[PDB]
Amino acid sequence: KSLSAAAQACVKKMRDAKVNEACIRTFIAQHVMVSKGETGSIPDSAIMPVDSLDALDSLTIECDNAVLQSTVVLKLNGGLGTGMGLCDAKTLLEVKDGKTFLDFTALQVQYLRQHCSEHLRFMLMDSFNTSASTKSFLKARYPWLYQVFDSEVELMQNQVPKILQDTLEPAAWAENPAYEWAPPGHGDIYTALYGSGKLQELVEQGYRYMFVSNGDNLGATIDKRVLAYMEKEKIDFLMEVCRRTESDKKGGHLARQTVYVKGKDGQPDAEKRVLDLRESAQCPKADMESFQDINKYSFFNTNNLWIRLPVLLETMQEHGGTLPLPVIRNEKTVDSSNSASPKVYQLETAMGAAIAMFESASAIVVPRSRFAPVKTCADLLALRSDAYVVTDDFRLVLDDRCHGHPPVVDLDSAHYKMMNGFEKLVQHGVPSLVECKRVTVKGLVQFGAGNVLTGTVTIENTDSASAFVIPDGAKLNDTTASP
Ligand SMILES: O=c1ccn([C@@H]2O[C@H](COP(=O)(O)OP(=O)(O)O[C@H]3O[C@H](CO)[C@@H](O)[C@H](O)[C@H]3O)[C@@H](O)[C@H]2O)c(=O)[nH]1
Repeated sequence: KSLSAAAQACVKKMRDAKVNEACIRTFIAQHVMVSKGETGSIPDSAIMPVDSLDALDSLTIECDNAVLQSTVVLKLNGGLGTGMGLCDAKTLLEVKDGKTFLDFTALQVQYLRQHCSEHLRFMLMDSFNTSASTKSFLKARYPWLYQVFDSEVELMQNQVPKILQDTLEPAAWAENPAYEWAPPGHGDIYTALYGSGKLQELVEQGYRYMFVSNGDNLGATIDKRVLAYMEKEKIDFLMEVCRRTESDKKGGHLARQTVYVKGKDGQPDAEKRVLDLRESAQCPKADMESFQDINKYSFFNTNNLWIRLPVLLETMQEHGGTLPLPVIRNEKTVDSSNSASPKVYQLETAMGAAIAMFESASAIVVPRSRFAPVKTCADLLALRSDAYVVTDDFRLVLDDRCHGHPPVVDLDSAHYKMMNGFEKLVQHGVPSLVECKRVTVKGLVQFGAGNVLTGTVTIENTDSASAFVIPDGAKLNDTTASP
């Protein structure tokens, strides 16, 4: 079929590698779009703010046991935390008390089975980058998961060809041909579910809902109220959003994309509010100050998502066996560390974007207990610290003393972006942050043993040659400390 010579080269390459067809049909529609100049840009001009949503904390109704039992849980596990200097799955980092993201995830599942739903179904979406390590970490530590890993747990995401910028042909990189390929973002979950046959298998088995969340978000868990809300309101797709803080910078905001709908009368013309997501990579830099404005776009996507599985299966079947999420065209070199390697486009989607694919879509505001993201080492420090606690059901959430506000941790990006620098900052121990509204570390620093930070603290070293090492036991309150 289609159509340009570049596109055909992509189809051939993909088929030769036995990539499944649903992934092929999806990639190619994106390629067609990109070849017409689509970048995935969503300018401010194209959207508006959303201002009223229901709040989860206002809801009280719980779903029945059959509804809960129809619910599958899936965790995202396919990216690497490269910004924090990681070359393997982020879920493998230790978060609290000598346990990793993966450990807590498994414990949350174990707890649900014991207490809540005996046969609860759990899935991990792995990529080629993360699959072997996840599988090995599991074999050792959660054998009940490892049995059934290949068979039931893992959803393997697609690989799609990186395409050359100049031609839109598939990239050649003879030094490492695997670098000619990448997982096409978390938006790929739908394609992978469908293409694998797993989606149909789940519907056949009688599962009706899927709850999906980021691997780095240990807050996120099944909530019976959400399920009940969905049933009562007949929602096919639901996005959990948090009221946006200062700290929410790596992510997406909820938006409204403007339409008036025809009720078998042309007279009027009330218009449905069609919700959408704008990712950071979708915002033209010119409009970036707007994107950053936490008043204007005050609802931030958690990536806690609810999907009514039959509706999804059907939507896809009828859209040619695909879900037509807006492509995001990233620019990279084929090898990330070689700046001179061929320039590419990497085509990706975001799973949140599916809010636009359903007539019955919405969003609900949720508390921070459901959202403890780790995108940065500063996030990691807070989570590691006493600000965060482990619940009976193995979630990590803020200590009650915090009152739902995470401590604002601002760490000098020069020194604490990479995992190594961060480990250095805390070589002598993680400070108490539970009482700290904001901590700012500027320049090169180390915490001492047993430090306690309260109120608003700035630790500043402008010397930059020697580490300001905080003395053991120091209590810092509403102060600037300096050498
Ligand atoms: O190809 C991919 C890319 C990512 N991931 C995983 O998806 C999760 C989220 O990815 P990450 O890079 O951490 O977050 P973003 O894609 O920037 O942002 C997501 O998470 C934010 C909340 O933390 C939301 O605001 C954004 O809208 C949502 O897209 C993590 O578990 C990743 O490992 C995959 O499985 N496959």
